[PDB]
Amino acid sequence: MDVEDALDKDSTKEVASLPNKSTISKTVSSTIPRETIPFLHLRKKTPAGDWKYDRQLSSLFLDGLEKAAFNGVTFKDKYVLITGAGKGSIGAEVLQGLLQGGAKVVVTTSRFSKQVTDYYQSIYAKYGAKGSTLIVVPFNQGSKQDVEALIEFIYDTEKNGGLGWDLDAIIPFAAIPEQGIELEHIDSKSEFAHRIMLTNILRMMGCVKKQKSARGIETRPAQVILPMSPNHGTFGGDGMYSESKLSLETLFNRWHSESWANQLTVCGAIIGWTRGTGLMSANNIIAEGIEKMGVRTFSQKEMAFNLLGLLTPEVVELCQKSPVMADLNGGLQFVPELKEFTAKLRKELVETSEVRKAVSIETALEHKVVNGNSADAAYAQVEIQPRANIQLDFPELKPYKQVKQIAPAELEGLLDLERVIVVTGFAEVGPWGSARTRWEMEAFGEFSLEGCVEMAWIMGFISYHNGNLKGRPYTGWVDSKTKEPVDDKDVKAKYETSILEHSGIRLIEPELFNG
Amino acid sequence: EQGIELEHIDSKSEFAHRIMLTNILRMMGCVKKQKSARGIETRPAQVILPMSPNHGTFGGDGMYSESKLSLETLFNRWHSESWANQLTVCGAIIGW
Amino acid sequence: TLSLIQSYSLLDKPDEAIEKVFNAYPAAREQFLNAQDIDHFLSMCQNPMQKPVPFVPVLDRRFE
Amino acid sequence: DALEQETVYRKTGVDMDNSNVDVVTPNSIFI
Amino acid sequence: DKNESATINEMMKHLGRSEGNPVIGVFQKFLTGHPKGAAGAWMMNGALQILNSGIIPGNRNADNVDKILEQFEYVLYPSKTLKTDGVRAVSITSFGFGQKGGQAIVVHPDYLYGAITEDRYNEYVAKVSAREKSAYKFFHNGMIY
Amino acid sequence: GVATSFSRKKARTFDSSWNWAKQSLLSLYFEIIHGVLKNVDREVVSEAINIMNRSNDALIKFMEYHISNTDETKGENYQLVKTLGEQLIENCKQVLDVDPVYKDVAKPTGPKTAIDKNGNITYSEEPREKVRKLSQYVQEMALGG
Amino acid sequence: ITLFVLVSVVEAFIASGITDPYEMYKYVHVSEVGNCSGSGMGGVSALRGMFKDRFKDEPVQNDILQESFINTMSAWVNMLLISSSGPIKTPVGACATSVESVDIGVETILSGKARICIVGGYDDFQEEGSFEFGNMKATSNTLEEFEHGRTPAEMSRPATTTRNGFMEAQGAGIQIIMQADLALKMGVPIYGIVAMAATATDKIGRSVPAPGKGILTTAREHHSSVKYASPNLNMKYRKRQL
Amino acid sequence: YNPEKKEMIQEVIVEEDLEPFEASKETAEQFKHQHGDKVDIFEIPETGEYSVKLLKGATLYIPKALRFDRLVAGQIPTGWNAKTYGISDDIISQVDPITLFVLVSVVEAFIASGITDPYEMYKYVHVSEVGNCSGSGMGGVSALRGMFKDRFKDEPVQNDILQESFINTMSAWVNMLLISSSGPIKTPVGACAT
Repeated sequence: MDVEDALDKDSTKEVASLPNKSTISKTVSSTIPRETIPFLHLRKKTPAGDWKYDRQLSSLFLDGLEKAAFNGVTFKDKYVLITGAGKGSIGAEVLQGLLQGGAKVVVTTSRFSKQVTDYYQSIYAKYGAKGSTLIVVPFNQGSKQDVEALIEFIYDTEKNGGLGWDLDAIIPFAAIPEQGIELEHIDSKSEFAHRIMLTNILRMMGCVKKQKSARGIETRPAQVILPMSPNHGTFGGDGMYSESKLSLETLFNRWHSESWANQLTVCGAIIGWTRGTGLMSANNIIAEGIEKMGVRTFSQKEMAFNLLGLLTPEVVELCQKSPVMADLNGGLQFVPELKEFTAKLRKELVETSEVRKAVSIETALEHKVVNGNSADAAYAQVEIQPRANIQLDFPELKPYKQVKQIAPAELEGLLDLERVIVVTGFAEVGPWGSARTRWEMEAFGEFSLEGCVEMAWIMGFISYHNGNLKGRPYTGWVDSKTKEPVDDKDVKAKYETSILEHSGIRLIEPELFNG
Repeated sequence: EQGIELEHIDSKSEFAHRIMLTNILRMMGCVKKQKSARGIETRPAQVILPMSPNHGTFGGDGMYSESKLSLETLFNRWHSESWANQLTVCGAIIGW
Repeated sequence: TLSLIQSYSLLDKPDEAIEKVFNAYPAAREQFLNAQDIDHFLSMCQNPMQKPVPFVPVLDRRFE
Repeated sequence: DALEQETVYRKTGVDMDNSNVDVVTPNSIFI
Repeated sequence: DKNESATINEMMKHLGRSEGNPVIGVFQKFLTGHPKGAAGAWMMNGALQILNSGIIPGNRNADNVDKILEQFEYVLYPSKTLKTDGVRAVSITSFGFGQKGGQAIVVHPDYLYGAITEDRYNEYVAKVSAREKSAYKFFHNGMIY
Repeated sequence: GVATSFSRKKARTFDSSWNWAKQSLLSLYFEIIHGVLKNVDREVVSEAINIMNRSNDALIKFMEYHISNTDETKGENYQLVKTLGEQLIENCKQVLDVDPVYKDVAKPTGPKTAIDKNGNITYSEEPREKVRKLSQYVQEMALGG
Repeated sequence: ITLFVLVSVVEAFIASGITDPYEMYKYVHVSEVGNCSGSGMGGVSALRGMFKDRFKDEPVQNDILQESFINTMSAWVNMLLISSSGPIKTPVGACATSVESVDIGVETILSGKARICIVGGYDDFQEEGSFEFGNMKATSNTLEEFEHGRTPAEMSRPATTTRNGFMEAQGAGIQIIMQADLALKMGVPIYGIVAMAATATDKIGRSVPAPGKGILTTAREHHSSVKYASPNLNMKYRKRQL
Repeated sequence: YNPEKKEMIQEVIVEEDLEPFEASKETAEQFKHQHGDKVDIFEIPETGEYSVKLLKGATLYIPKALRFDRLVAGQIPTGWNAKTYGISDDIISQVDPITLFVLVSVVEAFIASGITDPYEMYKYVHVSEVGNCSGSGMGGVSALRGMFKDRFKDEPVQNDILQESFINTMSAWVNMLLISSSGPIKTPVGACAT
């Protein structure tokens, strides 16, 4: 059967079939046709030393993934380090999953600020399951010292000002873009990125090993999810991207041959096409064209699932026997000369766009000349700019029958109204100005048109003018400094920025308190 | 690099890797620019890459394997970048 | 939003022109003049590129 | 006073977070 | 914050609040700071505006709630603004230096109008309408001049 | 590039899931009431999962009060939120003392590149053929092409 | 500090729809208008006059002492706007001033000594204040907050794990309270009902700024005999008795 | 305080460079941050103390003496001490003597009421029904001398001097030492008619 849901007609009955465990007798491993390679599959090392598709391993993998779609995956008692999980990343979508499964996660950021704090706050407030925790730390992958300190900061006891954890998973996804940098143009940027994308990751795997060997923890390996590329310099202009991503493949051999197999395991994730956000991030336009070669491209959420697939207790067991290479690429291996074919799909879209543009340009001009400025200047409408109608926010008084429903009827003529205290009028002067302005900031966190105007008027940025303004008689708002006319539309653009700096909780300005 | 496993990777390892990959690329970098300058499109220099087949089969070699495997990128970049007329790649898998 | 009076020719049926405006903005029926708009009304009475106003809007210096 | 008002009218006329470019993916570089 | 959470909880426990109806806590100081004197008055202003809107502003600065405060069943700590259908009564509690406890209870104003007649209410409405137009004029007048 | 950014003291922690459960339930509750989120939406599924994950005894008690004390008669929306509510209760009762779960219930979309009459390039993510649930995703991945 | 109050007072009467405060005397006798506003410190900038600026022999106005007084803010209100001869009860409640103010304001009207009362609180921020709040280690240690990577906007974080010290602020809040009966006759807006207002000491302590649980005595009721419902709660009962 | 001899200072300008004096590293740096260009500081190598060359154009305060004209006041008699009534030393040094006035006055009032142990009140009355509506016109005046003046002079002053400046805290100390009430507290200001 194809399992019937209640999704996009009545989501009261697919809220009803969420706890219900679905046991399926025919596994999707047997669904795999012979002579055909699935999109998602594991690979096995041959004695020759190359990575072929393996039927058996992939079967086990997809079965776990089938079970993830139905009953789901728990991440309870899984301690995870993750890097490069910025806003609108695969990292962030993986993070979402980990928290949803109740994992305890350290997230590493570069641009540590208020905006970024609030973002990860938003995520834990939406996805963070019971037993889940999230820690945000500012972090520089580039710095040796930061790596050594961070790993120490995780494993050091709470009593010495640490976390006292022991990691079960490491996702070192952090890296930087290299664009238009061929061999000759390799310089500072390239080497630094490579230091991030190989060396420090090794040192990070280095650091965790020592701290685990110290405490005699031989039986709790952390699973390192290596971001693999299949396109090892097929593209060019990527600088030292390929070199970094290929060098990681050494770990699949060093795991056998060195003494850290009991402290770490390697799970190489060959990542395929993932479409980013829903705008023209330069590559999303050609995605469609690529899928017409029998390729499949992924959403962020889909690729995340695939990577969260690598943390299922089945493939967890595999990592702890053999290195696991995960081909999570929708057959971009099998499209030949991938660079040339890419650029062709750009061309045929640009060409078709340009011709239909240049026709649209001339059919504007060859319509202009015919109609002069009589059917192309009388087509323009009249647009109205809003202006500040500040209301006093007096309480809405309902009709009498819409009051008698609320109070019980027995109350009529029961109370002495000379012994009832009623708030009649209220106001404040505060770091957020008037009661009105404060309320908008308190409740909404952004001023309305009425808000801005009032605040600007209070803060002496605008003042009203009636009479002779440079000869011409003027009525309206005026900038208090420049004596330039101002309209209510512009107030937001001109003043809000200046208002938010010099309003509310802020650094002490000595002018207001006599130096 | 002797007796340097994953955990013991430090200054020595990174510096050697800088020798055994980065600067060689920069060297291939340098020769390309100086040939493109003088408009010499028809006299490529043949780069003899010292290859290892034992990409971390041994261990304790630190960042030896990583360097020697990363060189294999040149076999793909020669096709896909604009330096094919100034250099050629001849990867030498050296035995005992 | 865009205007409801696109051209001034629509005023030639003035009763229906008034109703159209005050149906979209009912608040305007139940609220006194903003002092800003008062002054704007008086400034437009002094607009010289215009046949002078046939009423007395305000008692001031300019009453004469 | 009108002479004054006419006069004064004639003196006016590194991001290691993959937030910008998502280079964990092979496609984001430029391809 | 420990003490104030504790005392409200014990008030709600002793008076037999239905299990699973926490009071919702607004922390105005997060946005306004501590105007030590004027503390309660701003909280007063806030409470009133909450009643006449059915809007509950969350503590946006509350990244993470103290694990200690889990034990207080009958108290709720919002972060984002909660747009409700109505609010009936608001508790205001200020704690002063030198043992200065204070609690104010403020009740939705429409509860008053129940205790009078159709006639006096309809008389009241007409005069409040008369206030509102007159008030609007004077304010915007006094503002711009 | 290689400058130090990490310090111990800048570390923000987030652990108060117990508190977010009630809030996220309460937000959802009123969103249905004002007719922002309807029956048909995928939001009401995804949000439920997060609440079911964060199920403990207190969170049932909270849900039991606010649902059993609605009046169905006042609005069509109030009936709906009760029906959703009662069902949402029953699920959370089972998922208590059960490990929480990563389940993605997002609509599987494909890429569509549209070129209009004037040659403007538009990208939009569009529902595919035959793949409307991650059930049907895994099969598609296995069956190859 | 008074300037804060005056503006706050005017805007409150505007929020009450009372444009001319004399309008009150159409309905109410001069002796029935109270001002129960108060402060925790009051004329802080006047004290800088007295103790410091005099000592430096800088020119300071002779009557700076009268601006130091807490009640005189309320006086300037009555001296410029109100012209009342009604009661004036100016409370000190350093932090809980405004609540105490409301309690008194109510209690003035429940006697009938006033029918309308100006109520609320006010305090200023100055140099010596912040330093002494600093020395009591009560305010948020900004340098420590910068070490924790915090920004100004997020430095006041109530009920937080990482909460450490408050954020000192300046300003004024004013409310106007009336007899419901009078309010309904005047045709003024009604924002809500002041149900209960109370104050509460704590116990024997040896720490002044330590808050206590005293206010629980708003919720005192006896429970040995709670088997059967009390008719005193039933409005049905009370109505019939009237 | 001798009203014929009132300490006051004038802001003056240094015409010619002063002679160096000794001060701690911390102390010296505090001068340097104040005056900047108009002062120099140097490590004296042996001690580790710093020399302070205050330079031409620097700002100084020189004490002087106003001859004031109100020499008489109604004063609590000489030898009055909170010791003699029974108040302990730990309480005296911590607190503005304004409170000491109140405490004695409070005790003696309960004695005049025949209430020896204030707890006796709770035989008849619940904890929530005992109020303290005492008040002042200025309050912790001697604490303010702490805040505005004595701090400025970098004399040693107790950290919590601010709490003794508060008017309501006198009433608090009463409840904090004698009463243990949880009843109301309404502390009025009425400068003269308090």
